[PDB]
Amino acid sequence: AAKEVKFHDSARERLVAGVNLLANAVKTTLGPKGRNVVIERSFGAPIVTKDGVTVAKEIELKDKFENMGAQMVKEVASKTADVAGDGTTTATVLAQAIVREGMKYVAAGMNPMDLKRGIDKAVTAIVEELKAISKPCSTTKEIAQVGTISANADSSIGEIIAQAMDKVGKEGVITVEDGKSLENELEVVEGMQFDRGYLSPYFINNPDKQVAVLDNPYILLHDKKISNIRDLLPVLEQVAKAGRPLLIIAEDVEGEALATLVVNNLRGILKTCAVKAPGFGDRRKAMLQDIAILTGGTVISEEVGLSLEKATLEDLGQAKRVEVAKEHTTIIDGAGDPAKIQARVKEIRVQIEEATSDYDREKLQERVAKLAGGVAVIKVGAATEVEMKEKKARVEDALHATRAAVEEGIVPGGGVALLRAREAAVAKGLKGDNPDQEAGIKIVLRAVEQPLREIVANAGEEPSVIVAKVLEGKGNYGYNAATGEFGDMIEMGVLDPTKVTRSALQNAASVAGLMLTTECMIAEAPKD
Amino acid sequence: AAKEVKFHDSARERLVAGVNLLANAVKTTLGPKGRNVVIERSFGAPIVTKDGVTVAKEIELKDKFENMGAQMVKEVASKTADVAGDGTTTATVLAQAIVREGMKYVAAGMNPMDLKRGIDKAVTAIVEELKAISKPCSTTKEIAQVGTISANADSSIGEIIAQAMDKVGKEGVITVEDGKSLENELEVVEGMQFDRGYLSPYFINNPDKQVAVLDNPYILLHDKKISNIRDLLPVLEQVAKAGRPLLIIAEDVEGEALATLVVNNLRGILKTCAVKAPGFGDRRKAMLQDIAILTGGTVISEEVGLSLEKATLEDLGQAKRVEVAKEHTTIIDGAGDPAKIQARVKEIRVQIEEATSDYDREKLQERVAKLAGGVAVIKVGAATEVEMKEKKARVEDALHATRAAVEEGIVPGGGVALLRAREAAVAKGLKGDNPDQEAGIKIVLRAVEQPLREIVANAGEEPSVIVAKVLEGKGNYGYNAATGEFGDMIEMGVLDPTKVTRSALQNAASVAGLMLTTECMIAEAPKD
Amino acid sequence: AAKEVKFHDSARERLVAGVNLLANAVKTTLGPKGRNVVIERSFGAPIVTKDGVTVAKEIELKDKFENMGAQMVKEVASKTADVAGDGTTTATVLAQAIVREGMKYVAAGMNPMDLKRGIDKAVTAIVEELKAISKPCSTTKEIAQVGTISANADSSIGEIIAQAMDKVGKEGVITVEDGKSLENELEVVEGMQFDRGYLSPYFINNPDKQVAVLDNPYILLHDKKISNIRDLLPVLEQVAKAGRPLLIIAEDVEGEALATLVVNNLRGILKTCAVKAPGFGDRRKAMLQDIAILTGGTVISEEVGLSLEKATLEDLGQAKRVEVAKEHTTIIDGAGDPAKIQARVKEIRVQIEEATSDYDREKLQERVAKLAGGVAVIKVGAATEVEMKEKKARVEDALHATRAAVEEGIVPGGGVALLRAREAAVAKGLKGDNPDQEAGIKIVLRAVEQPLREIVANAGEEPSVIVAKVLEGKGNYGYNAATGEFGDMIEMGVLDPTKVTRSALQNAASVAGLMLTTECMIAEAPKD
Ligand SMILES: Nc1ncnc2c1ncn2[C@@H]1O[C@H](COP(=O)(O)OP(=O)(O)O)[C@@H](O)[C@H]1O
Ligand SMILES: Nc1ncnc2c1ncn2[C@@H]1O[C@H](COP(=O)(O)OP(=O)(O)O)[C@@H](O)[C@H]1O
Ligand SMILES: Nc1ncnc2c1ncn2[C@@H]1O[C@H](COP(=O)(O)OP(=O)(O)O)[C@@H](O)[C@H]1O
Ligand SMILES: [Mg+2]
Ligand SMILES: [Mg+2]
Ligand SMILES: [Mg+2]
Repeated sequence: AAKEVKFHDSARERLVAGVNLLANAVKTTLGPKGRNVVIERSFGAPIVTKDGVTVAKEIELKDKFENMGAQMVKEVASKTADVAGDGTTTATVLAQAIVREGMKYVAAGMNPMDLKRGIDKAVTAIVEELKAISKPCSTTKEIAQVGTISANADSSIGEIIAQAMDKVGKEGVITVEDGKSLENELEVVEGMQFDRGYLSPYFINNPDKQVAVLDNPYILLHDKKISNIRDLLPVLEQVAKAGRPLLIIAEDVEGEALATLVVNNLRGILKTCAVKAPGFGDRRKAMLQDIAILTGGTVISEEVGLSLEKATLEDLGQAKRVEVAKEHTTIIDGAGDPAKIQARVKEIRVQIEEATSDYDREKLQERVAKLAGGVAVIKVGAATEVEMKEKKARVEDALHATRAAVEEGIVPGGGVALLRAREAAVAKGLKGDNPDQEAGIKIVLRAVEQPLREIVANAGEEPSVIVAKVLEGKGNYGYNAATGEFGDMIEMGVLDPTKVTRSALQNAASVAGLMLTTECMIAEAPKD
Repeated sequence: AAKEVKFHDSARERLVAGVNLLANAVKTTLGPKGRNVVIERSFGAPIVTKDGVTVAKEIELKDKFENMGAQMVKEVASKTADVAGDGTTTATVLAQAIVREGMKYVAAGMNPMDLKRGIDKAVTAIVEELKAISKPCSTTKEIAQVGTISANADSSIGEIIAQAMDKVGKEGVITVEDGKSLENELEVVEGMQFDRGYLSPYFINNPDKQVAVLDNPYILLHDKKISNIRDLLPVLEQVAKAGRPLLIIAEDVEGEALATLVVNNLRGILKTCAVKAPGFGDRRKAMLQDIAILTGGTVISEEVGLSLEKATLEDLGQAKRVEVAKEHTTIIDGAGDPAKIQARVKEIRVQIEEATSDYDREKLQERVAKLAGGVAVIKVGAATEVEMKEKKARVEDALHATRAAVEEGIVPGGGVALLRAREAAVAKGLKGDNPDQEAGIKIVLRAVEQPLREIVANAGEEPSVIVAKVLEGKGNYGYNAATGEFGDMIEMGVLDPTKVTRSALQNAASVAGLMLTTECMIAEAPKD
Repeated sequence: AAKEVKFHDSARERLVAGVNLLANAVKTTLGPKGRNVVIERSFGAPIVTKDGVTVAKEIELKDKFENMGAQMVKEVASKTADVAGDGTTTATVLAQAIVREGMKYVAAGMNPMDLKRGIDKAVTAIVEELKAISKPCSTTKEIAQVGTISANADSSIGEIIAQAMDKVGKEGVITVEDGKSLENELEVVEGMQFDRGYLSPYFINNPDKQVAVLDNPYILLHDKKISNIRDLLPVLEQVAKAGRPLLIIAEDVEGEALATLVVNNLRGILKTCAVKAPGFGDRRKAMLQDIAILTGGTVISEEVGLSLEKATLEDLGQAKRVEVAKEHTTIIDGAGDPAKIQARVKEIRVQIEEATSDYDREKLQERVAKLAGGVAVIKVGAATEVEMKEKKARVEDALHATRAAVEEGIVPGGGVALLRAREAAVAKGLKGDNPDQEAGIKIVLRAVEQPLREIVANAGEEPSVIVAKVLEGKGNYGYNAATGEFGDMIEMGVLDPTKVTRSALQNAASVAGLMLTTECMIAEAPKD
């Protein structure tokens, strides 16, 4: 429809007002002494959150020109959440600091394109200094400290995450679900479990658990439905001769085939259990192949030339124990050759880099976890689901930060890392080509102080005095906003993932630099 | 509905007001010191653009009479983007200058139709002088300079585009897509790649990369589905005793045929791979014939008289090497006669001259690139999506300008080319048939100074002083707005494609000349 | 009532908007090619003026915050008109230039109080250089040129004013009144005339022109009413045997005294005339004393000790000729000694410095003109009243400028004087204490170019090109906007009073400097 066009300061003033409104709301949640933000939901039960990205995504302004500024800052938080899962409040605070400091130079008449080029030059220098300052996260104590800090000083969340990563290793998958009790509990699933139950209660061999337990069983992988007994009889006779139990993993076992199994179970002639093949579509085939590789067998399929009638014991997978519950079954550990298992894991991890869908690599990682790792479930305990949603966001934030810690390392928290990186970059000789680029560098140098300033401001102290004292110190020296005292940030456990710090600065600079270079602003005009 | 009618000056002022509003918004982005324009999107994430056509297309005015002026100037940039892909801001600036200068003569009682005839006469003379001033773009250094200027003084974009054109040649195709890293990367695909993967993972011969490499294989081109085995056996036997691998390019290979190929792969009897035929509809037939010509084979089809059962080794295509990945295969080098390949390329380029849809020659050029060239992919690296879109537009603009540079040549940039062409045209005796036509010539003579004036105005200097100094100079002498220094434009790297300059002037003159001849305007009346 | 308070840039943008609105209206009248402004009057007959002060005084804005800015610029023009009577448009233009240039430095974060201090420092230096450039106005040709320029290139007005100043000298008084003809006419009144007619038509001695001429008469000065014949008889008898006529200057001659004079005139016994004493209150006494000093007589008053009954011939004033018309009488030349006349003139000129009212010094100058000079009346000729008012304002401007020219000298016009003074001041080492004061100096250096820029802009040429050419010249070299050519401005007759140029700059700097220091604006809130 009709468009309203704003120029020069009338457009920048509207843009900055939208930037400030969104960032001020996100500001309140920053730091250990940051406070919660309540966001109304259409379906009732307002959410309480301390996450910057959650607050940013819910902000829309009636003024369309102000809304444009808010939408661009919302991009900073959204990108930081996507790439790091943490630091969205820090990224939003940094973006507002760059805009606030950059608009002073834009009003001073300097070329904003050179300011943006100077901003990029300074951010590149500071990010390189962050890499040098960063230290690897090797000890599980550091993992707990990183998780504790990112969970808003919750030691229980940090400890349970450190235990989860210890149990499932680096290749494991950790998820967060609602708990039933009031306390956090960690459930670790070892081996391969594909969450499929038996097709008949008569497969159960012990009533105290209602779980079909098979000791040293054969595993039959089939990619087609099984209904008649004629084709399944030849393999049944072989496993009957051996005496070992048989686990039939196929799309479905019904009619004569299912009936025959339950008869042999009741009379004790042959113990067996049947489960549905996990997953739908091609994912069902992929996990079926993984089970065959893990169990040392081959999936029987006419697409590969194998037939159920001609299937032999060598084509069947093996294990020492599998237990089938009402809705899940776990192969404790397959009998396949570990070299082939490692090769299969290598193939998936190579293909992981090519994954595009967000659910794609998530489902590919659980396959790797099922193969050569474990799956940990952290069940969050809370009295009410409004507290459960708040705690789950904190647990998920701590999981993202701890994952980023093992990837790129850790740096001192409380905004100290940006200050230390800034001083190193300046000492190295950071400079611009023209005075406008030098001003752009000075924008970033002042802006990196903002995360510490807003942390201190939320704590109720004077940001300028604290920042000056921190700059006087060297190394990991910093300010603990939780206790209001200075000290070695690493010793007091205030740790930040360097990936989160680097991502927050890079995302903030890219968007805030563009917002400095705006002269005209076009939005749809109001409906009178 | 009801129409409101405006006459004489009352109509012209409304028309000019719409011209000025659109052109002023586009003005802000002109030159190296031009600034960005933010346009709000309905779905959030406002776009930040420096392109004139992008800004112009989003401008609509509440006043319907002012909207006509905006709509008519808007399509000056639309036509310039269509034919050159660059210079849309220059075209919009030129169109406003002609309207502004022409309205003075219309208000002076001069015949606007003779003004339009004089404008056309002057533009024809200036365009001819642009051809004489233009110099061919031979060196790759000039290509980098042209790309750097069009990417808003970004040497990385200019250098990567120059490398891309060097690798793929004049007949190659270069595309721009999003990157995953923060840096621009160039991926060059040589030979023929048709972005289709294998039909079965068992075709993989090396698990390190999950790829299927066939060395000196036969290629079977089939335009019909393959499902049974009795037809594929005669050609499979012929492939078998030769020892070379076989690549089957058909619509689909399922059932018995797929199983037989998979079975022989595991047993090692005969190594082969099967891929789906690329393309849909008649386009699938076209590239299948191209593959047959490239590989020195014939597509087996009952529509031509060939049969799969009667297919022989001579009918099969050959290549030195082909690799089949999960989603694409690349024929490294076909065995076809280069004379036939050149003839095939000649036929397609003839069809290119006749293509009527935008995707028609685009796919036709892709076929030519697959045959006798290469496909280069520039992955733009940016931290956020908003910066990614802005960078991609700059890379696309630089690609269009470099293509225009090799097509028609280069001229000194910064509005110098129009000034030099104007002086040459005046010195050649440019005159009209009557004083009204002479005024139309004087409109264009003043208008061509506007691109330099607006570049200098955005740079903050005095346009009239700079223009006078530039006119005092000769040849490539000009003003560098980036550095604020006078000098040789070609030596300083400020290069412009002569096609972009010619297209901008011709499109601006055609529309702005018509706008001078308007005496009555008719629009739908407002709803009270 | 309730007050609305604005801060920072919101307050400044409203202040500047009011400044620009008033100055843009005044801009249109600047220079030889400036155009008229029509102002609505409540009682009909709109005034057409080219005066900056007249246009500025009529401008009031609905926005109270914008009105505050307009009221301060209106103050610049009012002060310039008060002290110089010309240069009000130049002062308004200079004030806007300082505000426009100074707002850029205020927006750059510089201290505006130091900007004001730098502005004052630069203006002091430039005014000093204006004194050196200024040359005295000693020739009547220069007076005509100064009057011609200030009358908007009207040679007739300049010539008639030059003639008027020649006739009445430097001590004379020139006034402007409406004329009955279509051409300007100059009426010079020599000697003492106090615009008082005879008391009876029988005093007329020649009916051709209805005037009463007395040759070598005695003058009787009386400060009290004369009604009875008894007191007037002793003096009347004394002048009877002398044979000379008698002029009686008293407040009133009525009753027996008036009748006796009429009877003696009719019978020819004693020729006489009687007039009212000019002026009211103490001004009547002062002018009566001046007449006595001029005529060499004494004022017969009981307040000094003299009595009408004891009045003698030596106490009576004398003159060689006096003529009494219906409403005025002129003493051709008094018989008093020049030494006492000059002493009386010196006393009044000393009192002139002490005058506290505008009419106070105006009437004092009239007394001095009556004593030792002349009174010239310029009757402006015009066809209509609207043209008469426009012409009268131009004549008053030329009168004010010519008076300023003889006081302080003349400088090259067209804004050249400010440019030459700026170059001399910079070459002399004009500098500030701190960089903020240096910026304040740079404000004035750019601002003094504005009068030439707006003169050229009204002429339709390019201001920046002309200014550069003028600056590259030296001395009186400048641009003639009337003829559009460069040359010696003194030779071409474009002259300006250095008092007008100095007053315009000083008044503009004082107000515009304060406007830069604005942070908060308090105005009455709208009444809703
Ligand atoms: N006890 C503490 N003392 C000082 N700083 C702390 C402390 N705990 C956390 N921080 C800092 O606060 C930041 C976490 O605030 P948070 O609201 O999580 O921001 P974000 O979600 O953007 O990471 C971290 O950068 C960390 O350095
Ligand atoms: N450093 C420079 N100095 C002077 N002129 C330049 C410089 N860089 C680019 N230009 C000029 O600016 C113009 C580029 O305008 P641009 O903002 O890209 O819009 P468009 O591409 O629509 O013309 C070109 O004509 C070029 O000649
Ligand atoms: N022929 C001319 N060429 C150039 N400048 C001129 C000419 N005539 C007048 N001027 C300049 O124009 C100014 C007069 O403009 P005017 O509207 O009278 O302004 P103001 O009333 O404020 O003095 C003078 O300063 C004079 O120097
Ligand atoms: Mg956090
Ligand atoms: Mg361009
Ligand atoms: Mg004047």
